[PDB]
Amino acid sequence: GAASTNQLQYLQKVVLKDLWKHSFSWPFQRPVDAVKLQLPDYYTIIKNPMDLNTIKKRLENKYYAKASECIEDFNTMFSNCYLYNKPGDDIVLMAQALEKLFMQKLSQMPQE
Ligand SMILES: CCOc1cc(C(=O)N2CCC(N3CCN(C)CC3)CC2)ccc1Nc1ncc2c(n1)N(C1CCCC1)c1ccccc1C(=O)N2C
Ligand SMILES: CCOc1cc(C(=O)N2CCC(N3CCN(C)CC3)CC2)ccc1Nc1ncc2c(n1)N(C1CCCC1)c1ccccc1C(=O)N2C
Repeated sequence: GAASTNQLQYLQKVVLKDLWKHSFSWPFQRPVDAVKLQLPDYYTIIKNPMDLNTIKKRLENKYYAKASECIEDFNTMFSNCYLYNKPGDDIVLMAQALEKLFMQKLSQMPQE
């Protein structure tokens, strides 16, 4: 699928890179460390943990056949943050800014 491969390349080379270099992205660059953060319930409440490194590795290993599968993982990462945390939390403020950037860059993904 040439079109799907081109869209996945855009997600890897543009969207992922733009989120990664954003100054708020660091908490999302590795899976949540429930021990370090003292969150003994995180991996019970969050049923599909997700982070930018997991997405990066999936792109690198050709894990996705379609762009929608990769977009789903970005959406899960943000959704998880909002499910576990509370309005007004530092991480929720960071996530909202990152998600705005995500939507902007995603809207420029080639459509055909
Ligand atoms: C592997 C390292 O990991 C962490 C380290 C540190 C840390 O002290 N360093 C790191 C940043 C350093 N600077 C800051 C930027 N500077 C411009 C350059 C260098 C200085 C000190 C803090 C949190 C970490 N890890 C985490 N990973 C997921 C989450 C997460 N923290 N946050 C916090 C991130 C900050 C707001 C809250 C959560 C906390 C509680 C519950 C959930 C979540 C949550 O949802 N996420 C996604
Ligand atoms: C912030 C802007 O907002 C969007 C706008 C437009 C748009 O109108 N055009 C038409 C005009 C195009 N220009 C404008 C400048 N110029 C002068 C030349 C013409 C730009 C694109 C499309 C998607 C948007 N924003 C979005 N935000 C989250 C999602 C999202 N689209 N997609 C789509 C983006 C990639 C494929 C699907 C979703 C769609 C349905 C269900 C879920 C999701 C989903 O998961 N996400 C995360």
